[PDB]
Amino acid sequence: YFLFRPRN
Amino acid sequence: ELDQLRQEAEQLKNQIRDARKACADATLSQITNNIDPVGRIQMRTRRTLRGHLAKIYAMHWGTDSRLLVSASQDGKLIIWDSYTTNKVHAIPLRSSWVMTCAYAPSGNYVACGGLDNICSIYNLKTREGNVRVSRELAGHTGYLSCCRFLDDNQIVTSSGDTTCALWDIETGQQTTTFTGHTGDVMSLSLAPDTRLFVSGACDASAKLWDVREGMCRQTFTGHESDINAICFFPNGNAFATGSDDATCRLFDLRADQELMTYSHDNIICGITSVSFSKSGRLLLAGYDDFNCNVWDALKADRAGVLAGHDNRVSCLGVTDDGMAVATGSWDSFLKIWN
Amino acid sequence: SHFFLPVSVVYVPIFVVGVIGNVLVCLVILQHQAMKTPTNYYLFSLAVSDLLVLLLGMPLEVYEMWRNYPFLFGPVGCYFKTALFETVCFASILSITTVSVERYVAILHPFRAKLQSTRRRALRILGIVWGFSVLFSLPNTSIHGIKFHYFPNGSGSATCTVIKPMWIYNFIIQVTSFLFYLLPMTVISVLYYLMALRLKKDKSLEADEGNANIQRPCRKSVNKMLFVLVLVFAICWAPFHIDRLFFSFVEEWSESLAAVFNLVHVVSGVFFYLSSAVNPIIYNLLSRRFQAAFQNVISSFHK
Amino acid sequence: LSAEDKAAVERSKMIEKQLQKDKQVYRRTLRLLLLGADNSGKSTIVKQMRITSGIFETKFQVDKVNFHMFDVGAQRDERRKWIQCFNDVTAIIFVVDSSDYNRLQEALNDFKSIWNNRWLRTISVILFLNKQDLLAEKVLAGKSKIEDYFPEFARYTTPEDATPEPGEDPRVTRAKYFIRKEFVDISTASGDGRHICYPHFTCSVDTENARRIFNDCKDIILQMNLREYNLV
Amino acid sequence: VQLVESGGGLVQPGGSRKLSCSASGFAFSSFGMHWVRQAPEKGLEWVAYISSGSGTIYYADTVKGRFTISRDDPKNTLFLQMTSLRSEDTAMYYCVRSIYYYGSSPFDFWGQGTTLTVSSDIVMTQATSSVPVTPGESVSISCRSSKSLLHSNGNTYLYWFLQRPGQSPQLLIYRMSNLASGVPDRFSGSGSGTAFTLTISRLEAEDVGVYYCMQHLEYPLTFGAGTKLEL
Amino acid sequence: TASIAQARKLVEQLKMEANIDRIKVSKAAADLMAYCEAHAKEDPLLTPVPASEN
Repeated sequence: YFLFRPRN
Repeated sequence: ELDQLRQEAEQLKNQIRDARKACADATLSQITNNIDPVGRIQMRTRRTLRGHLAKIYAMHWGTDSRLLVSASQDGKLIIWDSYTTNKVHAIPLRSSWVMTCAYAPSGNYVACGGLDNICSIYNLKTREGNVRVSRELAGHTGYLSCCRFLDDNQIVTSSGDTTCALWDIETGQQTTTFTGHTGDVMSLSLAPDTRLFVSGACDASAKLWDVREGMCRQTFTGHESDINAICFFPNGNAFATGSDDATCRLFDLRADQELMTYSHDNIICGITSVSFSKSGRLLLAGYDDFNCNVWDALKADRAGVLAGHDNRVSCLGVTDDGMAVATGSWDSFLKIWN
Repeated sequence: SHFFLPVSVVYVPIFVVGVIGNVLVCLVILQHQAMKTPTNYYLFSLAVSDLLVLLLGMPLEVYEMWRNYPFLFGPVGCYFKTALFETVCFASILSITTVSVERYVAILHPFRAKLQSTRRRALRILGIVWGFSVLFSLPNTSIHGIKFHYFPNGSGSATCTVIKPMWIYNFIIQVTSFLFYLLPMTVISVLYYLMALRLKKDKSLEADEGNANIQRPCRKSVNKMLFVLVLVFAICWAPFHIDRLFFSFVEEWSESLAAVFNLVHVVSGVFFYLSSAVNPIIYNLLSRRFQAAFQNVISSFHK
Repeated sequence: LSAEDKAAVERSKMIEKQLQKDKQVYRRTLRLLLLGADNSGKSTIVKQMRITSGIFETKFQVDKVNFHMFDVGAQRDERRKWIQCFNDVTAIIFVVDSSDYNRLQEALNDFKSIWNNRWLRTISVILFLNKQDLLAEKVLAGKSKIEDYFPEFARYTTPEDATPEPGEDPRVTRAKYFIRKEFVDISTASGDGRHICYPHFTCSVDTENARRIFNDCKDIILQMNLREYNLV
Repeated sequence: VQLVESGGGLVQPGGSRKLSCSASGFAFSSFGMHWVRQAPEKGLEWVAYISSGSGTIYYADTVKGRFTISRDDPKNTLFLQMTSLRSEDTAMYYCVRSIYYYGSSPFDFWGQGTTLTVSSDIVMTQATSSVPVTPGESVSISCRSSKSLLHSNGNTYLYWFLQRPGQSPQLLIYRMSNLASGVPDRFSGSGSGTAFTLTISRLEAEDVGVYYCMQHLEYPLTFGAGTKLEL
Repeated sequence: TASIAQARKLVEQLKMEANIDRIKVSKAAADLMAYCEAHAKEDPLLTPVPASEN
């Protein structure tokens, strides 16, 4: 389980 | 008659050629071979004058070499305080296409002219405080190329009509008209004694004139080009020329021939302005290639380059005290080098 | 850390190309004043924006692909990263839009363009652009903080994440997508379509004898490049807002949803950074003015 | 900095303010150079643009853009020097008398010298083939025939794409298009795309000449914008 | 060239009055203009300044707030609106033009003046209030300053003025050694960084009057007490 | 009339130019070199002056 984060 | 006169003229030309050749005991490059080289001359831009809107066609120094007039095709003359970079005066012209300007040696007047064919003499010392036209000297049937003051009342002019003229400013009339070149006269330089002056024209010749009466005492005839620039050696015994064959040539008024040719194979661009340093060792030439080159007037070697301009170097002049070199260019900037 | 190698492999070419291109632009525009014209101010601002995007995002992205949880800076750095990234992205978008408007006026109102074109106007418009860029960055910055997986139980992990509630973030992202991708794309497309129409016509279309002698030689390249510019903007910036909206919309991440989002993020990153890589190529390079200026500058270096 | 030095700086800045006010006018005015032999109707164009002095600044305005038109009226035959001043002009308006066939070759060589000049190379030429009424009368009357001066007129067909006006006699059209073709042929060689020619058949009575210059300048500025804005 | 001041007359203490000066015969806009007062039977005293284009305004500490100086370039008129006039403000007020560029001659023209009747700075000392002399003699009027007027740029900012009986002051020497237009070469300036001397080399009947020194280094412009020459 | 008059003017001008006295180029070069040597010290461009004297 891995999540990139929305390039804010 | 005509063919006899032509034969006489050709024989006289051969006589002049023979006399000049007979005077060629040695070359300047031989005599100056022993003298120490000038070394590299790394002049740097000490001031940049940002005032003009359009191309800077001409500039001239004051005799108290701090003030500096410059002309541009936008119809302005700006009197510059070189030390402070301040603008002393901005003179609106009635003709946009000013090709030459001059500062009177007294500093009281500034002349300018161009395609208008009118030498407009401006009074800087009016009691009204504004700068005002004193005279609109009219008489040339062609564009003015150069103007130089002899005094507050005498201004010599060169024009595309092939003739130079000496003007009485008060009268507004030509005191003497100098019998024409074959082509447009492009450059003038008054001798330091102000009795002689030399003129360069679009025919590949430069003519030494006597101001007292208009006789071309000597004609110098080596060039493959139009003489865009002319300047007297500081002692008045020699004068340098510049032309669109990319060569400057140093002529001697007493040997009546070219002493030295300043040329380098990498220079294909024409020469737009020429001026000496106070001592005469440095000959500064402006070029269409946006550069100004410093030449060892004796050794003929290139001593350095002034590289700051981004368009045709248009005019350059060395202060009477030799402190600084001004260089105007079509980029609308004057850069002072020292 | 699944994607680090294959994604870095494709990022590095984009990074090198974009850095070289934008540095070339920033050099040439300054190296000689014949290039210092008002439109080159807009293009220089775009080059700066794209260079900043590359340098500020590309390294941190590969770093977080190397290891995600240990985020580095601490609160001040989260605000700086978020705000600067948003500002440079909005700045690039608005520079594209202002270049488009200036070209439109230059083609359909050439006299107006020559008369209004001044460095004062250029710098004023750049100021407005960057002002909006920093201003509209603040709403998205304010909702960003540090999340922790630290507990008082006794038995770091400080990722830079949206801390304030997700619905406001979704509102922010939707409004930003509308104002900074949909309206800009509409403006750019309409303006360049009208430019292509005007460059097809001549003499108000009264040229009964034809215009192929003058118009077509330019039109042939001009219409292709206009299509290229509009498509580059749309295709490269769509994935960016796509990934932002994707994260903002979902309420609880299933593992399959997370995997598909990660793939979307990788693809979006490659397209988005290809944006900043190709912008100098299509806006400054591949143009005769810049080619001539570049040759002149290289010759000046070749002294 | 002394009080007087500060006041001098203030005077300098007030000169700079005036210079900016003049820079606005300088940028907002389009410069045009009007060339043409004494046979050309350039003087009549100047007089009908009724919206020893070597330069004649003529000013007129069309659709709220200001044009300054310069005629060098009292200067010597040679121009290789004073023509250098006129780079950075929007266009050169070259007027040639299309009727006097004897002078057409001289006009062609003058156009060549203008087109191939080192400094003008970036400057477009608006080419007014003037006195078309006289050309019509002359070719209709047949008293003088272009073939005698230009042999290739015997083998020149009217271009199939031409768009003659109503009432055009075929010979008038053919002659005028041959003259235009000669000038355009001089223009297309060595053009290099940086500058282009805009031929116009005109009569000095025609009031539309101002619109012709307006449209041609609009196109010239459009190309300059294409290059300046990196579109090409 | 003319400067005709108007607005004088009787004003009760604490009142307000506006002086005016109609400039004609010169480019009013290009000249910075000065108001200089002269208390009855006393020396000159600087009042106010307004530069070309009104970009710079200075006032004497004696008049700050009370007086406001303004100009109307299209009407070629200079104004000095006075408020809360004190008895010490009674004086003849001269409108004075000045133009500032390299080689300019500030204070080169003074208006005829208008009379107003009511009801750390550099100090200049003139050694003598009066000097008896007859034509043909040489007179060396002397001056001294509390601070060296020789600025780093090489200018010694000392001005000299001659006020003949009933006339407004006339500029003689603007920098300590530069002679004004229309002034005979008989007048010759000289000085050191702190002590100065005006030599009238061959006196004439036209030379009798009060000679005032002035400094233009710092802004409160301070005149000397004035050295009178008497036949 | 005018053509042969111009030719006569040219002939006379060439005559007066031919009659001038001319010194050897060696002496002229020596004189220019002497002037350059004599005034070398007074040329700020040839020998840069200290920064305090600009």
